[PDB]
Amino acid sequence: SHMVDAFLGTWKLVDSKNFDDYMKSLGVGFATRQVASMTKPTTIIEKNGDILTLKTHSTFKNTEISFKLGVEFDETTADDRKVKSIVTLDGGKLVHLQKWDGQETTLVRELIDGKLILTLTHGTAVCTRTYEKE
Ligand SMILES: CCCCCCCCCCCCCC(=O)O
Ligand code: NI
Repeated sequence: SHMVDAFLGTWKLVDSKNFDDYMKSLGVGFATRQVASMTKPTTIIEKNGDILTLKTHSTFKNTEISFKLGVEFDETTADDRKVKSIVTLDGGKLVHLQKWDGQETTLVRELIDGKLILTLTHGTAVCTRTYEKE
């Protein structure tokens, strides 16, 4: 299909709200939170055959996940959590669910009014990061 085509490309952060709150919720220490809060990472979304790849590149930490929609995969997050993940795409919302230690967090990407909105949710901690395509 072509459902993912609109997401493919290079995206740069233009705005962020409550990232600190989301990070601390995850157990990320103060020193790391300051450094992470200063960065403007670039996420690169790409497709190869049936497999999607999502790279996050910054002057601080770099990560990369590869997955097929609806298929579980192992992931080591930037804050070093070893999680089991699953990514699905429904109604144009790319939903990434991470599960570890009996708890979970979601990372949701949607294209709205010319921006990519990434909503990060861990319990009542909800962060919104805004990206724009290059
Ligand atoms: C670049 C973030 C450095 C600090 C690592 C904190 C890890 C929090 C989970 C990953 C958050 C990534 C959000 C995003 O892609 O913009
Ligand atoms: Ni296409």
